[PDB]
Amino acid sequence: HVNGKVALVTGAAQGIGRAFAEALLLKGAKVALVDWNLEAGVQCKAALDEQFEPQKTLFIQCDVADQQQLRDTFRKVVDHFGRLDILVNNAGVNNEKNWEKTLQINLVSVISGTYLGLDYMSKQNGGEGGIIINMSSLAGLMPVAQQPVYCASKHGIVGFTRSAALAANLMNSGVRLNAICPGFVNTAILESIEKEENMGQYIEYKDHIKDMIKYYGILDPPLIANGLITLIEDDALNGAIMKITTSKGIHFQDY
Amino acid sequence: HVNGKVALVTGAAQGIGRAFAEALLLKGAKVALVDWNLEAGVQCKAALDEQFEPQKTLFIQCDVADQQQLRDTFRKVVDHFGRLDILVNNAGVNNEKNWEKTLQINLVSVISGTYLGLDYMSKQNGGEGGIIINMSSLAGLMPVAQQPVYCASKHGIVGFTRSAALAANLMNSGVRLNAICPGFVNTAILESIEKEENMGQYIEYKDHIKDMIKYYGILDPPLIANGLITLIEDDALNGAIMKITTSKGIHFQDY
Ligand SMILES: NC(=O)c1ccc[n+]([C@@H]2O[C@H](COP(=O)([O-])OP(=O)(O)OC[C@H]3O[C@@H](n4cnc5c(N)ncnc54)[C@H](O)[C@@H]3O)[C@@H](O)[C@H]2O)c1
Ligand SMILES: NC(=O)c1ccc[n+]([C@@H]2O[C@H](COP(=O)([O-])OP(=O)(O)OC[C@H]3O[C@@H](n4cnc5c(N)ncnc54)[C@H](O)[C@@H]3O)[C@@H](O)[C@H]2O)c1
Ligand SMILES: Cn1nc2cc(N3CCOc4cc(C(=O)N5CCC(F)(F)CC5)ccc43)ccn2c1=O
Ligand SMILES: Cn1nc2cc(N3CCOc4cc(C(=O)N5CCC(F)(F)CC5)ccc43)ccn2c1=O
Repeated sequence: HVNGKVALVTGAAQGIGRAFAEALLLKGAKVALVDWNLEAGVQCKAALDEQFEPQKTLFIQCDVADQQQLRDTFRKVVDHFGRLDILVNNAGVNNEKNWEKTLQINLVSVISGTYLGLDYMSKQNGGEGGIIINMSSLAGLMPVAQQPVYCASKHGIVGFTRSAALAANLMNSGVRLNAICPGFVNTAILESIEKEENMGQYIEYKDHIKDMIKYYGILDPPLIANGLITLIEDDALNGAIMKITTSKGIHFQDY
Repeated sequence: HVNGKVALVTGAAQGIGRAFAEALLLKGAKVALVDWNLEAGVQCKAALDEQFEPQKTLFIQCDVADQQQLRDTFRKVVDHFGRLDILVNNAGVNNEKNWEKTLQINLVSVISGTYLGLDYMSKQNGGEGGIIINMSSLAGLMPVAQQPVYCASKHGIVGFTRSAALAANLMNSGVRLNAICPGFVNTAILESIEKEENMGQYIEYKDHIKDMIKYYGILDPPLIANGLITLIEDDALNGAIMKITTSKGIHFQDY
C-alpha cells in the first residue's frame, strides 16, 4: 500500500519525522520532507540521498504555523510529485513560555494541514483518497503537570482526529485519519525540558519529567515509524488512536 | 464559602454563563459579567439588577480572544472589586467555518484567562488562592463528527485543566482548577448547528447532531450552575472533570 505513494511529512528534518521519512522510503514511497529548520533539513536530505535515489525525496522549508506558507508547500509537493497520498502532520514543539506559538504549531497547524490534505485527497474533489496521520502523544490522553499547554495541544489533536475520521466516513472522502500517541521518544525534543526558555514557570519541576523518562524508558524513533506504517497499511483503521509505550508496545486506545 | 467572593465569569451575558452569574449571586458573590455581546450584556446586568443589588455585578464588554482586552478586563475587575476569588472561563462559540477563531475563543482564551487568574490568585504572587473553572463539554471527552475543531477545543481544555491542576499543587498556588463537561444544554448555541455560517462544510451533516439532541435530551442551565457551585464549595476537588448528563446528572470522569 505504500509503494509508489507520495507522502508529505512535516517535521521531517530529524527525530520522529525523519524516522517516518526513512520508513516510507524503505517501503517505496516518495517523500516530501517539510521542516522549518533548513540546516537540519539539508543534512537530512543529504543522508537520505546516500540511501535512496534523489528523485525519491524533496526538501521544502516551511513554518507549518504560517498558513500561507503551508498552502504554498502543499502546492509545491503536488507540483513536484504529481499527487499526495499520505500526510503526516508530525511537526511539534515544547514551549510552555511562548505557549500560544506551541498551540499554533502543535494544534492549529495540524488542523490546517489536515484540511489541506483533505482538499488534495478527498474523492469529493476527484482525489483518490488517502491517509492523514497526526502526531499526538500520551500527553494527548493524560495530564502533564509540567507542560499544560503542550498537553492541551495533544489532547486537541486526539479530539480533532477522532472527529475528522468520523466526518470522513460521512463525507465519503476516502480519507482515513488516525493519530499516534507515543510515550517518550529518543529525540532532541527531550532536551527542551532543561531550558527555562521552553519550560518557563515549569522549569523548576523538570526533574519529575527526567525521572519519568528514566523509569518509563524511551522509545526508538523507528518503532514509531513502525506504527505509522501499520496505520498506512491497514485500511480498516480510521479514527484510531494508536498508543506506543515501552511496556505495551504498539497498541490502541479503546473508547 | 462563596459569600463575598469575587467571581469573573466570561460569556456571562446569556446561556450557561448567565446561569453561573445568577447562581453565584444567589450565594453572595460579586460577579463581573464579561462578554463581547454588548446588547446582551447590558440587558443581562439590567435583569440581574432587578433581582440582586446593582453593586454586586459589573458588566465589562470584552472579546476574550483579544488578549489585550482580556488582560485589561482582568485589571478592571480587580480594580473594581478589589480582588479575584473565582474565575469561570465559560465563553465559547461553535464555528467550524472560521475554526481558527473558534480555537482562539474556546481554547486560547481559556488558557490565557487561567494564566491571568493565577497571576492574581496564586499565593506565590501575593494572592490568597481561589478557583478556576473551565467550561469544556462532553465534546472534550468524545468525538463530534460535525464539529471537529469544537471537539479539539474542548479536548484541549480537559488536557489543560487536568495538567494545570497538578501544577497548582506542585507550586502550592492555593488555586484549584476544575472543568465541566455538559451534555447538550438548552441555550442559544444549539441554534448554530442550523447555520452554514457556523457549520461550514459540516452543515449537510447537522441532522446527526439533531438526532443526538433527541436521543440524549437537553439540560437546563441551572443544573450546570449547580455543578459550578459544587466545584467552588468542595475544596477537595482539583483537576476534577465534572460531567453533567440527562441520564446521570452531576458526576465525574474517572481516569
Ligand atoms: N519525542 C517524544 O518524546 C515525543 C512523544 C510524543 C509525541 N511527540 C511528538 O512527535 C512529533 C515529532 O517530534 P520529535 O520528538 O521528533 O522532536 P524534534 O524536535 O526532534 O523534531 C521535531 C521536528 O519538527 C520541526 N518543526 C517544529 N516546529 C515546526 C514548524 N513550525 N514548522 C515546521 N517544522 C517544524 C523541527 O524543526 C524538527 O525537525 C512532535 O509532534 C512531538 O510533539 C514526541
Ligand atoms: N449549550 C450546550 O449544549 C453546551 C454543551 C457543552 C458545553 N457548552 C459550553 O458552555 C459555554 C457556554 O455556552 P452556552 O451554551 O451558554 O452558549 P451561548 O452562545 O448561549 O453563550 C455563550 C456566551 O459566550 C459569549 N462569548 C462568545 N465568544 C466570546 C468572546 N470571544 N468574548 C466574549 N464573550 C464571548 C457569547 O456572547 C455568549 O453570551 C461554552 O463554552 C460552550 O462551548 C455548551
Ligand atoms: C505507562 N506510561 N505512561 C507514560 C506517560 C508518559 N508521559 C507523561 C509525562 O509527560 C509525557 C510527555 C510526552 C511528550 O510528548 N514529550 C516529552 C516531553 C517533551 F520532550 F517536552 C515533549 C515530548 C510523552 C509522554 C509523557 C510517558 C511514558 N509513559 C509510559 O510509558
Ligand atoms: C451519555 N451522553 N453522551 C453525550 C454526548 C453528547 N455530545 C456528543 C455530540 O456533540 C455534543 C456537543 C456538545 C456541545 O458542547 N454543544 C452542542 C452543539 C453546539 F451547540 F454546537 C455546541 C455545544 C455537547 C455534547 C455532545 C451530548 C450528550 N451526551 C450524553 O448525555
